[PDB]
Amino acid sequence: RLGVKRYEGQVVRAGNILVRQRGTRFKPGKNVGMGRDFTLFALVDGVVEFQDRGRLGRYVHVRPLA
Amino acid sequence: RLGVKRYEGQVVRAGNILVRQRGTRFKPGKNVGMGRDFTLFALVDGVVEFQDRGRLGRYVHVRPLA
Amino acid sequence: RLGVKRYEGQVVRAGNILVRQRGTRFKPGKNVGMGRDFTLFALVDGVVEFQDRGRLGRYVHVRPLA
Amino acid sequence: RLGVKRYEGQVVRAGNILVRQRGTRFKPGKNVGMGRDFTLFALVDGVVEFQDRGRLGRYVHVRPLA
Repeated sequence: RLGVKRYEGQVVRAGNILVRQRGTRFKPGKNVGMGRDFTLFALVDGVVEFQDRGRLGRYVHVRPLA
Repeated sequence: RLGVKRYEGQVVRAGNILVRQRGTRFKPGKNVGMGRDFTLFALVDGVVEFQDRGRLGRYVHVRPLA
Repeated sequence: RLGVKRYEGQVVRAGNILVRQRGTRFKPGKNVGMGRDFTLFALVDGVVEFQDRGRLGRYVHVRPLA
Repeated sequence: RLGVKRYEGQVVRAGNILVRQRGTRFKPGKNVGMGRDFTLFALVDGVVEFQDRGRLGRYVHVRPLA
């Protein structure tokens, strides 16, 4: 279905889906890509991190393991 | 480590961890996701709500933010 | 007719029928396949185990033995 | 992918895949054929039946419909 697929601090890998959405509820952050279907995926292995920039929207980042 | 990470009525945002468990000690409720490691996380922003259903399991819900 | 066909912890063999359902009353878990008729069967030889994932559904698994 | 595809007593048609295996995890029983890719399949229309001969191996048979 749609919705968030990862939790704060969860370890992920390249290609890994992070969020499914018809729109841009969540914006691509550092190390995060976005297909045409608005899906958000990890560009590298790391840790999922959510951040709310308020007016700028809700972004999703991936912090490289090392 | 393992254990509940939120309290009754706490205010959580999408992706926040609610419970870290080895098994299905707590069940995913409304607006609550669960990873392969059985981690329960908030699918949307809201209020944490614990519901004991007895033998039917103990649910963890996320009531849509007001 | 329809209904659960095995009990918790029952030892079963590959091919064995586990549950006969019209829909996804139960979902196939580890080592459990699901036919077109939604019938759940053991993919391997092992012990039957039931698991409730709440908002995510109730699964049926087969724990290999030895 | 790999794995047993039918459940005990399931009705299959001629040419239906019964099992997918890399080796001879299961031997071709009555009315059952095996492709070069060890894939078992029903030679006729009938009912799937598993037979565990232990040390002799494991055969998959298809009992003629009628």
